[PDB]
Amino acid sequence: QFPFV
Amino acid sequence: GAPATVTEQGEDITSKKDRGVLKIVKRVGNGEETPMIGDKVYVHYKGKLSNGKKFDSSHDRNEPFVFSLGKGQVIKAWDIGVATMKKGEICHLLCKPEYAYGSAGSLPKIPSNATLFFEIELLDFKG
Repeated sequence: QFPFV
Repeated sequence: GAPATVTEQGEDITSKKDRGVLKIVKRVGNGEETPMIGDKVYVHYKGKLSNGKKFDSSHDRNEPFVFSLGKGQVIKAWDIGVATMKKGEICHLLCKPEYAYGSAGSLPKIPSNATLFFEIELLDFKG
């Protein structure tokens, strides 16, 4: 899951 | 275009000085204050891959992206780059994979070993 990690 | 320009003409904003994150200020923001660690930050962004594909945009979703600064909730380049911004600033960032998704990538739009371009607007920050 962009924008996460 | 913009990704070439920030590659060739951007400023290294890393602590390591390894050119992993380059920045150009496109619209100067308000005053002098930048957010602090743990602040809630609100950004609009657009991201392009090195092959020209626009892989994501908050503008297209009609809502900003919100995260807590400096907590590793986002790619390292964003923690680094948003921490340099003033409210109301628009910048361009060029992110080497070490400061993004590295050899893993991010399914489904980001390949392994991807250099990424972003345009980021810092809309607001609050503790």
